[PDB]
This record gives sequence, C-alpha cells and structure tokens, in this order.
Amino acid sequence: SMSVKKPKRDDSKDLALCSMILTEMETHEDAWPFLLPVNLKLVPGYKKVIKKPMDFSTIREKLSSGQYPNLETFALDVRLVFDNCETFNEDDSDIGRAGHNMRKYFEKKWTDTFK
Repeated sequence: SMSVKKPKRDDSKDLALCSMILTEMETHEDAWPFLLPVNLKLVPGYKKVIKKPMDFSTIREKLSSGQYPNLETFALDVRLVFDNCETFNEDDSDIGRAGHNMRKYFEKKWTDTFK
C-alpha cells in the first residue's frame, strides 16, 4: 500500500532473457506454424473465429519496440499463440501437435528462467 512496498525483485535482465527465450522458440523445428501471422485472406474462418491473432514475428516486433510493460504481458502473448492454435486446429494434426509441443517447451524455459 502507500509507503509500504515488498522488496524490489531485479527485473533489469527480463528484456534480454525474454529475447533469448523467443530466439529459442523461433529456432525450434516445430515453430513453422507460428513464425508469421496467419494469412487472413487465405485461411477461411480465421479472421472471424480468432479474435486476437498472435505469432512469433509480431511478439518479436512488440518486444523490440518496448510494447511489453513487463514479463507477464510477454508470456500472455506467447500463450495466446498456443491457445489460438488449439482453438483452430485438431489435436491430431501436424499443426495441433506442433502447438502442444511448443507450449510445453515454452513453459519449461519460463519456469527455469524465472521461477
């Protein structure tokens, strides 16, 4: 509350560490469905169904231009990529499986880096 603060967690490395995580996600072999925005002209249904499209390139640009106020807003966009993927793709599809694998991969790196 006013004049009463928890001890200051060092957040000065967060930008760099989120960048490294994002690099590792970008270079994973199963990243291919997620590297670029879904083409809303060429994929029937996507525009109407997925209210908040997100992809790794868009996260990378937001990261690089100071549009994440903290590491939680960064994790929310990453998870949005996988939540969207589950909304639109069957679990038993190459893309559906990619999304589960990438989410697992991300969540481990997240825990190991920050928790």
